[PDB]
Amino acid sequence: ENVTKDIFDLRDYYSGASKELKNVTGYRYSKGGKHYLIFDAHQAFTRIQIFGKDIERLKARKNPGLDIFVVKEAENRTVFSYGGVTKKNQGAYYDYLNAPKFVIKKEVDAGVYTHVKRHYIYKEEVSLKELDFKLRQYLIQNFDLYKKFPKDSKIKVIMKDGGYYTFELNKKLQPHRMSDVIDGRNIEKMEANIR
Ligand SMILES: CC(=O)N[C@@H]1[C@@H](O[C@@H]2O[C@@H](C)[C@@H](O)[C@@H](O)[C@@H]2O)[C@H](O[C@@H]2O[C@H](CO)[C@H](O)[C@H](O[C@]3(C(=O)O)C[C@H](O)[C@@H](NC(C)=O)[C@H]([C@H](O)[C@H](O)CO)O3)[C@H]2O)[C@@H](CO)O[C@H]1O
Ligand SMILES: [Cl-]
Repeated sequence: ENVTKDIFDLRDYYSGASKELKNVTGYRYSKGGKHYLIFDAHQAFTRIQIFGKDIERLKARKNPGLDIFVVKEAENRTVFSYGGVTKKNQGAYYDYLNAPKFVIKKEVDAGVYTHVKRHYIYKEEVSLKELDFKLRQYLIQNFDLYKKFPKDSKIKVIMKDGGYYTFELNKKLQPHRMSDVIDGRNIEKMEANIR
């Protein structure tokens, strides 16, 4: 299929680099009525822009023990990443916390091809920013996501109580959702329906 540049950009975004910061200390900083987390003379890390809902869980200024999922976003002024902040595990685990199956269904030649796989969850608090990125990346590399027009392609994260989270794959995840945090242990199963 003969896809437009916004699909290319989505493909480039989601197979770009990402970086997991763990148990890091971040410092609160506002400049021009926007809210950021910064680090240390010594940690030449990407600036994290944060949101209203992040503030409600952060402290006046210094903030140890954070886990950040960083994705470089492209230039303003300087380079930023949106959201992806969570608290470190409190529990101690042998390996992972949860392994819900990720059932991948791909429309094809008058058929559907299904692949089941496990997705290994390490964090008590996992942001939607991270499940969106890693999942779509996986699907780009292993299932040809964004080679054809995605149309209604969706990822669904389904919880134990039945509550779910949907990632419409024809658009980038809206900024304000990158700070939504769900409980890693209560993820029941995961679904993708794609072309
Ligand atoms: C113009 C625009 O983009 N508006 C945004 C909303 O999206 C629009 O409305 C939805 C219903 C769809 O029609 C979109 O195509 C349309 O653009 C946006 O609403 C949210 O959209 C997402 C998908 O983009 C999804 O449908 C959200 O609903 C759920 C979900 O399926 O993920 C419904 C779940 O019950 C709820 N889960 C709970 C409560 O456990 C979740 C959950 O709150 C979120 O997943 C947390 O991120 O949402 C639907 O809300 C809206 C909200 O982000 O923003 C508008 O800008
Ligand atoms: Cl099994």
